[PDB]
Amino acid sequence: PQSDGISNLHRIALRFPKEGGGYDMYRFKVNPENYTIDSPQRTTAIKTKSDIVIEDYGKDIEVINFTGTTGFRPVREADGLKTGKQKMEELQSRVSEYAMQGGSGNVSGSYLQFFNFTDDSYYKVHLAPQGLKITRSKDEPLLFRYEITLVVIGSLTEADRSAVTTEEFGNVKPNASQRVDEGIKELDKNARKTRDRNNQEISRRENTIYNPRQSTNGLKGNIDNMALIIGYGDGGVS
Amino acid sequence: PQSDGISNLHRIALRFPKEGGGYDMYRFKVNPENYTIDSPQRTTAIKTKSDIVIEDYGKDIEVINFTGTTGFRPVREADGLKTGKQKMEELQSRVSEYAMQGGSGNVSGSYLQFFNFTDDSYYKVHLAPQGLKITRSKDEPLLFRYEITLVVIGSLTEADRSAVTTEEFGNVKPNASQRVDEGIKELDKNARKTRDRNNQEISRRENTIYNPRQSTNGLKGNIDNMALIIGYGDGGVS
Amino acid sequence: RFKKHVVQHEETMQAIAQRYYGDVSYWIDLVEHNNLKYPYLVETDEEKMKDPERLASTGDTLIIPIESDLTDVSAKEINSRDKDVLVELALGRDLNITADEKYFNEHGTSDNILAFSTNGNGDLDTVKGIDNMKQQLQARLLTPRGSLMLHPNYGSDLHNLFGLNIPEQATLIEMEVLRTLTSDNRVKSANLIDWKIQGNVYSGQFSVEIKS
Amino acid sequence: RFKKHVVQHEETMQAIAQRYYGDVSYWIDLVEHNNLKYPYLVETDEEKMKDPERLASTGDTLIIPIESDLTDVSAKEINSRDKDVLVELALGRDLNITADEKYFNEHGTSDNILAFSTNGNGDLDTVKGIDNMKQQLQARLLTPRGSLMLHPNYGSDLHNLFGLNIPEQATLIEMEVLRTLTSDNRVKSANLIDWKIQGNVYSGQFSVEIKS
Amino acid sequence: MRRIRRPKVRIEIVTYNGDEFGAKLLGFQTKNSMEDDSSVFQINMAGDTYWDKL
Repeated sequence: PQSDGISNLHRIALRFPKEGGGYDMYRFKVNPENYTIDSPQRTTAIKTKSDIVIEDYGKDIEVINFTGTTGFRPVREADGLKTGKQKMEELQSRVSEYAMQGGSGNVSGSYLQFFNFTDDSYYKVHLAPQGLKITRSKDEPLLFRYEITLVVIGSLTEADRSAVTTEEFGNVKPNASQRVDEGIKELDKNARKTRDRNNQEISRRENTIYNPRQSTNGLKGNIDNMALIIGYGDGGVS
Repeated sequence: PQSDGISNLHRIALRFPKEGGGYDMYRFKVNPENYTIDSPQRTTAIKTKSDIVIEDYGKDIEVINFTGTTGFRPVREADGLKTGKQKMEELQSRVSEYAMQGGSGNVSGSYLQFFNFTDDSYYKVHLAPQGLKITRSKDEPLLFRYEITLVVIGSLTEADRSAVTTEEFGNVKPNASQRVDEGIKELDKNARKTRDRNNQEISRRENTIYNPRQSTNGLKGNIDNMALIIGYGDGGVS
Repeated sequence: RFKKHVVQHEETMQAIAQRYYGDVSYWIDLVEHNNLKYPYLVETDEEKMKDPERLASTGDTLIIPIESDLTDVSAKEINSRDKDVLVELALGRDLNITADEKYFNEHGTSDNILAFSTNGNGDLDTVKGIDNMKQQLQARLLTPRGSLMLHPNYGSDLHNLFGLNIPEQATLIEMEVLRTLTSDNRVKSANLIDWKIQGNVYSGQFSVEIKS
Repeated sequence: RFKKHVVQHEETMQAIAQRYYGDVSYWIDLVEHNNLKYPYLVETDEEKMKDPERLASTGDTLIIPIESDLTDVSAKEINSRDKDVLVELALGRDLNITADEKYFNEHGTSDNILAFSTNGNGDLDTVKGIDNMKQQLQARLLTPRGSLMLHPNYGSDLHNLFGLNIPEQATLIEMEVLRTLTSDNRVKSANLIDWKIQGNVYSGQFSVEIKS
Repeated sequence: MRRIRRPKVRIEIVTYNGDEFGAKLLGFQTKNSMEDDSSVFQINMAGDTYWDKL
């Protein structure tokens, strides 16, 4: 939304991760003075004698940077009456909780959700290397200005890398190999030595998603158990 | 054409590649505010102890950069009624999709096509490493601004370099080589061993595009094809 | 994996391999996948009536492997005989537990809601194909994030997102649903096409791109 | 490849070699390339009557090699055969399929257009040199890009381009014509001279730099 | 007056065509020296084509 044709725009909001489970959010009472989004490309162009070679390697980090202030008037809140100074102090404390115990200790959240209701865009962001920058100036005796840069981990609509489920059709665990190893553990020293010798003998004369349906990947695994339990040689083969 | 009192203005259009082949046609509804084109040269200057030496290697990769703002007021579209914010978002999504799919070194299809209709000129272009930088400052709150930078691959009048159909007169795929190789595959190991011996003997006795007509390059292919239909020694020669 | 296709009026089997895989040379291996006798594609159906299972004619479906599985002999053998059973196997097979479809849509984010059912005779009901994929998305959405006894971080916080129906809560719900739907690798993307409010009732719909 | 020359009044034989190679001394090779006797050029045309093939005069045409093929005996031999027909070795000979330019120009992009035909009697019509080049641009451009049953990316996208009659679309038609025509090595380059949009008729005319 | 120079490198290969190989040239080195018992040269090629397989 904006102020045009549609009803009143919604300010920009920031969602942080609660230590104790759940989530806490932060909405800006005053929209930022500047809002820049850099979306470079990782591509290099090098001309040869009589041709041009273009190579590309994907999308570059989309860097988000914006500058805003806090109003001097108070305004209603979800709990309490917080003025601009308290608002900016809470922002500082939140950033410091996300940054100071990030490399040390542990933070529950792995990332930050950045909501642009005004621009109708969403992304998952992490603190940039430039980081937060607060400054107060002569010609703003009562106000407080903030400058933050961010790097986009990715689109918020997609799911987390660690929370992805593969196809995983059929059995995933080869139980044949598991029981082969379990049975080999009980074998005597001579049995294991003979299995090594047999393996060498077969080896030196060669050249001259587990599912038994619609696949042949788990072939030798079933043979290994059957050869151990039945007994091809003193130990087995393969 | 530009507005010159003889024809009405004609605005720029981008023709992006479509996933299933064919192309989009993104045309700007307000033309750029700044438009810059660079033409760097690969000339180098080295200063010798008694003279200056001027050396050139030819034209270098051109750069196209331009900046503008999407209009505010709603404007009818060739298949809709789209506002400036929807147009800017469509642009961002095209560029995101083009950039992200290039993760295999380089797209096998087209590069971007850049119809600079205002002054008569046409180019094939690729996203520069500056990328699509989008910003919206305090001034002009309801107007978006976009900054694009592009590198020129070549004129759109000229088809792709590797795709050009060469002359290919005569026969590029001679049958003589093929049937020679089939013969030699069909020969017995002793036959090939003797052929190797005869080749080595000939080499000892050294000292002490294809067309069957008006060409000598394929002479050996006709001779190599012989010495197998006729028993010139137990195996062919050369 | 594979792409679907249909026989067009007087299209030759050479023409298909060339258009999809580039080189015409590949048609030879491509006929074994569709298990075709020599008249590989033939225009007339009364000519398909000669020996129906070993031919294709105008209007019939065809199977088109990806190029990596083109040369696999196992893919050849499986695609030869399974034919339409491809999609079912490729989307997989599972027990059907949408017994009370009218009912589970009255108490979601509450437990005890799904149950086995019976179809056919003397056998528990099973679901396959796209229906299976829907059912699985449905169950994944209606399950809380840490409630299955193994492999937790499965499910959603939909039971936690109940709030004052202001739009930020609605974007939050949108994002959770999209995350939940995009968790399965089989699905490519999701995207919202509508969100809509009726006082204390949310309503909206999502389009999901399922791989061919 | 080569260049043509026309003999001028009292033209000094050595002046040709100098004028196109800078040094004088390559005239021994040039006159061997053109199978001349010692009287390399002569003022009087009656003298040519005696040995026409081995004696040139004012206004006659000579063949100038490029520098790299100057000393190649085989090029000297071939260049002694194809005298003022050498163009045929670069552009080539092919079968005529343009039986009537009054026919296909009124039917345009379609199946079932062109056909082999016979000029004279008994000998099948072979169309050669510049006239081969006419055909090999025309028959190429009328074919749609996907069409041909080997080596795809033949043809053009021209059949797609019957959109709205507005100026941008006309430039798109120019672009596909330019792209299609510069796709064959026998032409150096192409560019548009003029275009004319009637109420539903596109008309435009293009230059092409055929080689030689 | 200052001299003008326009270098134009060619490459020919004998066992892919040589003229296409020469087109993707970018730079080369040619260490030749009578002091040591070995002459060695290096060529830098662009990454447009997979040269490892060719």
